[PDB]
Amino acid sequence: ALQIPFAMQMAYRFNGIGVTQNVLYENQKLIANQFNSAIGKIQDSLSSTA
Amino acid sequence: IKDFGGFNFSQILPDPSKPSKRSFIEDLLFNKVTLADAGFIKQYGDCLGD
Ligand SMILES: *[C@@H]1O[C@H](CO)[C@@H](O)[C@H](O)[C@H]1NC(C)=O
Repeated sequence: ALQIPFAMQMAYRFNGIGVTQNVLYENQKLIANQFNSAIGKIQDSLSSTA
Repeated sequence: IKDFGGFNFSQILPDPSKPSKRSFIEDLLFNKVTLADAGFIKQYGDCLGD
């Protein structure tokens, strides 16, 4: 049973890496859609001003 | 009776040698078409279960 905590901490580190990757993916999606919306609105405003 | 000859109303761009500056603002084409992941999002999640 001495090899149980090794696999336990390995699985814990794997789950941590996974949840951090998921958080980073969600943040990238948020940044992407916000950038798209902001660029669209800025282009519309610049066209109207011109 | 003074003559009205010294009144020269200036314009903005009457004839500046026909510059015709081509801006061509490609702001709409600056979109981030992010690629998908390596899978295991709907197939593995439904095949594993519990
Ligand atoms: C006004 O000035 C411009 C250049 O300064 C000249 O080309 C034009 O002939 C002038 N017009 C009059 C009515 O004096």
